[PDB]
Amino acid sequence: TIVNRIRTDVVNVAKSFGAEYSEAVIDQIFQGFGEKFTNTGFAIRVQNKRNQKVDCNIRYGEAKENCLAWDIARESGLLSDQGHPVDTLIQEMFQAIPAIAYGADFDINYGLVKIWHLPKIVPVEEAFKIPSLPKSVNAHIDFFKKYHLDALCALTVDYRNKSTNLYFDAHHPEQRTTQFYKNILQSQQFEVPSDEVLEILVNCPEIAVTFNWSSPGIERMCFYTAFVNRETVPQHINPVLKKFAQEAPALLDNPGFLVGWSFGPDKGTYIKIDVDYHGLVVPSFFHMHNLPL
Ligand SMILES: [C-]#[N+][C@@H]1[C@@H]2c3c[nH]c4cccc(c34)C(C)(C)[C@H]2CC[C@]1(C)C=C
Ligand SMILES: CC(C)=CCSP(=O)(O)OP(=O)(O)O
Repeated sequence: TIVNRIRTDVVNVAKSFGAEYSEAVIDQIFQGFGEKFTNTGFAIRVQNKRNQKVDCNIRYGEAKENCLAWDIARESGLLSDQGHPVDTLIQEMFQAIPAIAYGADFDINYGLVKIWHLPKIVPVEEAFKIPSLPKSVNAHIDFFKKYHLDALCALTVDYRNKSTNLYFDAHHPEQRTTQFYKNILQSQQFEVPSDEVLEILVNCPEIAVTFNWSSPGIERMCFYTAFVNRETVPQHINPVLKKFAQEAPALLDNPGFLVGWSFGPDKGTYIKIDVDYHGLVVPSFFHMHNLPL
């Protein structure tokens, strides 16, 4: 079956990359969501957040108007009460902004980590009326304006990290210059990457900003870049990129990949890479940012 092939590929990724994982957690996740993984925008992610350690997440999105993952996880026990503002945040999001898609993210050592909300691109102001958002979000209004973070294309709730992300379509011409990325990173006293990386960031169609309930500042931000196949991934920049690009499983022979370039105070600076397991994620990314496939 597809679902068994997916589960096998996921375990094999975790073994090959030495990622921590729990067979019992994988069982919970697949009992809840394995069918969803066979039928929708599924991806396997590795990232190198922690020191000399790769973590593995599995994720999916589908074009439903309602947050089916929240219902499945609550009914399944994969999502329990947190005693925290995250408890209702997803619900608020779907009540406050119409959704054209949803998705969910799972750490295979843990369980459900995040749920997300994909509306049509709307002005970021529509987020400020979500009650349970951390206060730092509405406090960054002038920040969003200045850096052309006006076109909100997604929201995520991170139940494990106790954080939320706002995602922006990076449509503005200034976001086509490297000085934009040096500026936006410097404004938070984040690490500035090499010139080559910056030359990669100028093409990014999507910028994520992470807020939390423990500081008034931005926790991290992330720049997403898609690549149509294994070869066009900048494999020379980091060994995890090379290895995952060359060895990641998919139901296609030469699948595409989504690379997130994350930046923070220094931790927060690292790479994430997702394999387009079914071939749907990358055309979705381009289409959702009004770009030719
Ligand atoms: C395209 N797409 C959306 C997501 C997405 C947006 N940006 C990303 C950067 C990195 C990774 C992903 C995404 C994932 C794999 C989570 C995508 C899954 C399909 C979505 C939900 C559309 C139906
Ligand atoms: C990008 C779409 C909205 C869902 C992906 S959630 P993410 O990978 O950006 O979340 P992290 O900040 O990396 O934990």
